Amino acid sequence: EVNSFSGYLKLTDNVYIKNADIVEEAKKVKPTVVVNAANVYLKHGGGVAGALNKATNNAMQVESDDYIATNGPLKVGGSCVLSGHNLAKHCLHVVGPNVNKGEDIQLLKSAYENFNQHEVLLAPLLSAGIFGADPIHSLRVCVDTVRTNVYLAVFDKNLYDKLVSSFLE
Repeated sequence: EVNSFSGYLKLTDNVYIKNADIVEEAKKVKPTVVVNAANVYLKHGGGVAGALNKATNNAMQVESDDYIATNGPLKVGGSCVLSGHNLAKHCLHVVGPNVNKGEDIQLLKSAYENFNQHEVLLAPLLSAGIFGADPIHSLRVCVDTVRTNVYLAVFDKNLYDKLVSSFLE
């Protein structure tokens, strides 16, 4: 069945978290929407984007390249909706700020606001990893900003454990 999310920990009325690999979750769950941790040029060579793209056998990148060549880049804090290929009905490509590259952390709020157009989403923690932002902060912005139902996948067990502890303080 679609959107079969299993084994999540409910944080708030609409935010859930699991220590899991987002690619494997997308396969198990068959979600309507998977969120990609995109950059403005939809170049999915690394991070979560690379994992999602590889799981689509490069179909996501081919589609994204054609999109960008005609439609131009996204903005930091922005999004677009493309195909979910084999992983979901839709992929919501969301650009969080890359604070490793000096972008404004305040754009992380705008980034999460993109989730509010979709009733339920499977998602990574925005601006983590190669984007360099503090994950405890990202979870707080998620909780404070997203109103629709978001199921967060965090594969690194140590990070998952610190996030749950932070939420429960």
